[PDB]
Amino acid sequence: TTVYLAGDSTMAKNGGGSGTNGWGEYLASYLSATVVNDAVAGRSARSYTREGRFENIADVVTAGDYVIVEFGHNDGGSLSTDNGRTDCSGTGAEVCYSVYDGVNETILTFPAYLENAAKLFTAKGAKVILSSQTPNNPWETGTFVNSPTRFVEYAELAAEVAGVEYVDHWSYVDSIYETLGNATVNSYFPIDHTHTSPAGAEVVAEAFLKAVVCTGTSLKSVLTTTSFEGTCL
Ligand SMILES: *[C@@H]1O[C@H](CO)[C@@H](O[C@@H]2O[C@H](CO)[C@@H](O[C@@H]3O[C@H](CO[C@H]4O[C@H](CO[C@H]5O[C@H](CO)[C@@H](O)[C@H](O)[C@@H]5O)[C@@H](O)[C@H](O[C@H]5O[C@H](CO)[C@@H](O)[C@H](O)[C@@H]5O)[C@@H]4O)[C@@H](O)[C@H](O)[C@@H]3O)[C@H](O)[C@H]2NC(C)=O)[C@H](O)[C@H]1NC(C)=O
Ligand SMILES: *[C@@H]1O[C@H](CO)[C@@H](O)[C@H](O)[C@H]1NC(C)=O
Repeated sequence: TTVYLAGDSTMAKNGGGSGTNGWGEYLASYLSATVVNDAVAGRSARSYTREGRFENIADVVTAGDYVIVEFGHNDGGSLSTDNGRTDCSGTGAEVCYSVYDGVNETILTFPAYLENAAKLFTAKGAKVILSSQTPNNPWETGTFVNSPTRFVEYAELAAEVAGVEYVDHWSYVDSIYETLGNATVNSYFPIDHTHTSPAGAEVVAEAFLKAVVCTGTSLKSVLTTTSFEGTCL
């Protein structure tokens, strides 16, 4: 069995650079399956699609493999100054057009990109898990702020529409960050409020697996242990 990971610098090998790392690098130790980390820094649901990276997973995924998809950090902003990452606003079948990189691009909503990827994989027999984005440092200001982005609820919506599994990685990470406290969580964010140090990436991976165990996600079948701190939500 293979587990394919799709996401951004919060998941990817080498993180956002400068000594940071992504949570996907800490998962294989806890799974009896092979992990393929196809996350890449800087990507959004839009740009991951445009670059053919969902298609590349589709080519190689087979029945019974898992695909975990987690976007949101790079999906906001303004199409008026199109950075190639921002999705069209909305939750459904809305379309936006913008010239980017020499093309008048057709741009979908965040849920539509995820639903489309999910359909591709599901029709081949893969088990798709959509996961909400991780939080930026919720202790940046010295007290704890739980401020989910719109992309958290959008991932849940996309899973419901596509008929696949949802894991609320956001909430499980923010729950453990609240309990770890100001000093420790700030130490996970060495250069900015997004990219985690190796210790933080490990915590973030553990929180994904806590969510899986607590929610009963299908991936539980390949987990090697359930010994993770925190509580079920
Ligand atoms: C929540 O946890 C926080 C993190 O643990 C904790 O904040 C830390 O508190 C300790 C104790 O007071 C401070 O340690 C003291 O630091 C001063 C020197 O401080 C100044 O220099 C540091 C280092 O600057 C260099 O490195 C950083 C990081 O790479 C660069 O950004 C920077 O450009 C330099 O190269 C700097 O981090 C400090 O900055 C904080 O403070 C200034 C205002 O004073 C803010 O403007 C800034 O946003 C930031 O908050 C500061 O410029 C040293 O003289 C002492 O001996 C002692 O070592 C840590 O500085 C402080 N760290 C941070 C990240 O804040 C919070 O207190 C805690 N919050 C709550 C409400 O409890
Ligand atoms: C981009 O394509 C759309 C769809 O055909 C069109 O409405 C829009 O005018 C095009 N944009 C540019 C700036 O011409």
